[PDB]
Amino acid sequence: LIEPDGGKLVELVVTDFERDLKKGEALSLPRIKLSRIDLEWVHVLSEGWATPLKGFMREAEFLQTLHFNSLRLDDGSVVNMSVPIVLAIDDAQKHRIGDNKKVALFDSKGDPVAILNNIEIYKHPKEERIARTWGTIAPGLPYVEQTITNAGNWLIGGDLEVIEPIQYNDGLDHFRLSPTQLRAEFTRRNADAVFAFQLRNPVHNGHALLMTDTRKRLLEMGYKNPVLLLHPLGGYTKADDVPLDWRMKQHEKVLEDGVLDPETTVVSIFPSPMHYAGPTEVQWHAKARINAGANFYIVGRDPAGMSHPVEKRDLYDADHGKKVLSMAPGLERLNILPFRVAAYDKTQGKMAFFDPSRPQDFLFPDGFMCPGGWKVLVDYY
Amino acid sequence: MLIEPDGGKLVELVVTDFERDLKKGEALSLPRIKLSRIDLEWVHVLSEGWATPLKGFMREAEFLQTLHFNSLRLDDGSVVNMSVPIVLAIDDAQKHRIGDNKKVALFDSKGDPVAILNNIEIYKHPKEERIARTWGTIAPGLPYVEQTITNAGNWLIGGDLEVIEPIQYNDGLDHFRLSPTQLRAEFTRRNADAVFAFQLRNPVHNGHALLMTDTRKRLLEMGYKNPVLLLHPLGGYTKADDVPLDWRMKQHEKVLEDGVLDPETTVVSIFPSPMHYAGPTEVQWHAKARINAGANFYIVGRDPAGMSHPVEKRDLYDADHGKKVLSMAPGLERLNILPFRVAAYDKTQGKMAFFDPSRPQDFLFISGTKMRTLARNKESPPDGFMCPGGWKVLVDYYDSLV
Ligand SMILES: Nc1ncnc2c1ncn2[C@@H]1O[C@H](COP(=O)(O)OS(=O)(=O)O)[C@@H](O)[C@H]1O
Ligand SMILES: Nc1ncnc2c1ncn2[C@@H]1O[C@H](COP(=O)(O)OS(=O)(=O)O)[C@@H](O)[C@H]1O
Repeated sequence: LIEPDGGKLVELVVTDFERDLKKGEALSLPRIKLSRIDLEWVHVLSEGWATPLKGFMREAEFLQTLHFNSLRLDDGSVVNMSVPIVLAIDDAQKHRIGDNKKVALFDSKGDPVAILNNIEIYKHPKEERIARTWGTIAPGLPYVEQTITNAGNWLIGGDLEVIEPIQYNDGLDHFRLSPTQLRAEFTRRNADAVFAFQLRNPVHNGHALLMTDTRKRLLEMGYKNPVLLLHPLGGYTKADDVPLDWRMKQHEKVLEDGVLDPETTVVSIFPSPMHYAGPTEVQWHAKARINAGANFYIVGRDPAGMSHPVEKRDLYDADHGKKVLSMAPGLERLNILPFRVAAYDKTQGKMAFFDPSRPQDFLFPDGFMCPGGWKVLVDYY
Repeated sequence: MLIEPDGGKLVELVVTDFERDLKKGEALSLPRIKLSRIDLEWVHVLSEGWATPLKGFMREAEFLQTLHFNSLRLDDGSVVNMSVPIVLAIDDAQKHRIGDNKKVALFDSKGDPVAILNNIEIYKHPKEERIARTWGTIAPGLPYVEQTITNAGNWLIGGDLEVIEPIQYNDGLDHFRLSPTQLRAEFTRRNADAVFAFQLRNPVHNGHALLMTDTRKRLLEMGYKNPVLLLHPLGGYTKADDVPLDWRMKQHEKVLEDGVLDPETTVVSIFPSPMHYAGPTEVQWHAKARINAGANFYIVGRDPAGMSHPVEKRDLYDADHGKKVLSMAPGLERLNILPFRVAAYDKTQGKMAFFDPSRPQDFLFISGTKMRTLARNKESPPDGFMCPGGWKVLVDYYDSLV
């Protein structure tokens, strides 16, 4: 099975039992209250989705991420790191911490979630951080409006100890498998290959085509036990799009109508918030999937893309995600599976790859989505 | 020995004498692109191996690596620094005229064939995304951007560049335009054991001099017996309100003449790159080109390659980021970075010295605008901020603008 970055998973949840010891130690330190998205990053960090990141990003790590989309290690080593994972902090909170080297991170219930050790506070260069991550500045960037635009002229990083595994209690916690649980589950099936499929949307037959086509390629490649890791992203997503709970139902119906084989598919939820930062973000979608133990990564067109909040176009070129991914630092050992655009073929009755020689044949609808999956979606709506 | 050009060997793109005549003829047959002043500067940069091991104008693959990773991957799987796009933009017409030719000729202004671009590929030119990832911002009034990007074509052409003749301007400064090979040959003649480079775009004041003389001191203390300063003013495109290259050279020559810097242990040469004004991103490029010139030490201060935000007034960049970003940049690890903090005029010592935050009221900051204001007002900066000869050249430059 493919090894995590650095050689081992770096999980940051304290042992059983220092949880009481750490709950108590937290009572003597200053307090920062997490917002919803902060806690999701804590959740991300805890399970080791950003291995070997030892906590919220210090200044040198933040800069490395912005400029190079990578992190250097104790050897000359470079791993992929394409998104700032940062805790923002306002003026009153900075003073309130003063000269403390340990701060405590509390959830909105008022309980101690985590201890941040050996902290450093530094400036929050908002415009530049945004320009370097999204490749634009325009207002209306959903992730930017949350957690960046409005609050925090400082950042605080350091080594993080997470007290208790994060549970949202929304009724979906049984889907949120850790990287090491997924590795427990792939090794459970004697999987000789794991192909991941990142998605933020409901599955249609185009997405299925990419997945079904990947199977045969791996069987034709010699693999006896290929496993599809279907991975809806379940962190923050824009209010517009279809919420996680409905998508999970939709996927349940897709897996039901045989369009995807449940016998060889693991469904799990990726805890990370969505950046909507195109080629920059897709590297992170891939980075995590490596740490989750997937050695093949499916990428289609315009991954993690969206329309420009102002102008009449897409933020990004649709082919760049593929291209950038296939040369991204620390992602070389990952097997990339690039695909072209799938749309509805009118000559045939199904989804098929777009044929530039006969554009008149494609619509962008019977066979476009499995009618079971369309029930969830027509209900929800 | 001197530090290696990265990839191993310098990669020059100038054809040999033998093939020279042949190439011009082959060039006159090809579809042709007329080079802007800045395009020609990049051709110069490419020709002499300043961007070694880059084989010409960037292909789409090389363009993306530059924007996202600030590095190029080599065929052995190693990387080298590459933080600024070196590209060639063309419009719908030019594209259409090129058609399906795989070879195109680059012509100067006016009429002369300067290069052939081989095995070309034309790809989309995403200007906004390009400006954001390179400059850290989008804002009207970024000078390099306004000069070659915002009015440029929606396409880029890359390929293998063959430069027919070594570029000369014949402006009375060609004797200072040393190639990296020529620079390496001069360092070796001096038996230098340490080559410390000072990139600059501005007139030399005594703050810059402090950086350079402290460096020589550190190097001597480290054990080096013949440390050599590469005083290396940038000479390609700069914004027009800046002091032009020819005045800066006269100013630099006065600084060496007054003994502020030592003419015997200094090489003075002009760096032919255009100026990006892109701080932490651009500064990597300033360093990478210097490795290729054989400098194994690189001096860097506060806000390298920076400028004020054009629209609002704060700096474009955090002044400490250049040093940091340089110290961890891919492919620059083998270069010795020599970081400095702010130098400023110390009223209490009557000298340029390193800024002391515990007594900030002691320090005077003198900007280019202030210098121009003083000159108009018939006054001078404090005694010791700039050597008299250098300052005199500047008052003459200010007077010429009248
Ligand atoms: N019509 C399509 N044709 C080919 N690939 C697609 C198509 N739509 C989405 N994809 C790919 O399917 C994967 C999932 O994308 P989405 O769920 O729509 O959003 S994304 O943010 O996760 O990229 C991505 O790899 C994307 O590139
Ligand atoms: N007052 C200063 N104190 C310390 N370093 C400085 C100072 N002014 C400029 N520098 C440094 O001197 C070098 C050249 O500066 P400039 O000529 O103004 O512009 S630059 O584009 O070449 O960086 C850079 O390393 C810069 O950081």
